[PDB]
Amino acid sequence: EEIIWESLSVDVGSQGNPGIVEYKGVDTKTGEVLFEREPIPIGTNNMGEFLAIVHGLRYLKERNSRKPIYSDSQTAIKWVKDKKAKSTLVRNEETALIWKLVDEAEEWLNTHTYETPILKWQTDKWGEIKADYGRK
RNA sequence: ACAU
DNA sequence: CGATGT
Ligand SMILES: [K+]
Ligand SMILES: [K+]
Ligand SMILES: [K+]
Ligand SMILES: [Mg+2]
Ligand SMILES: [Mg+2]
Repeated sequence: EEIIWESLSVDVGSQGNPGIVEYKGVDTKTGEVLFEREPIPIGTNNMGEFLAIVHGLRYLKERNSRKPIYSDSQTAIKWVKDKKAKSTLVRNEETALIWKLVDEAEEWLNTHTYETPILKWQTDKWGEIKADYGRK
């Protein structure tokens, strides 16, 4: 089982969980940063991992790329497959933004098609995903 | 247990 | 040590 180097890797970063959430996508081979989301003041790790995958799908579709996406998040991979982010985060004024983005990401999934493989990055074999924030 |  | 999730 080998790394598919012609791929996009994504990952969340946070200050607290729940806390300030951001995410980014990088070229797995080179580490080049292809997109970075502006920090969101309150979210969860899994909401961020979900948004990162969906952004990756939208990024690749816009560019007519068939590359797969790596994610280290078992949860977010499942949520994307299901087209449903099963977060426990309370909905209130301070979580409104992240929930708006999660709702809109789900909506995008429900109105678009893709063949992009969404693959588990095997951290136990390969070390940290290339999109990692180096904060742990 | 597993993944974050 | 704590949290988010299956
Ligand atoms: K990190
Ligand atoms: K990890
Ligand atoms: K647990
Ligand atoms: Mg991750
Ligand atoms: Mg990481």
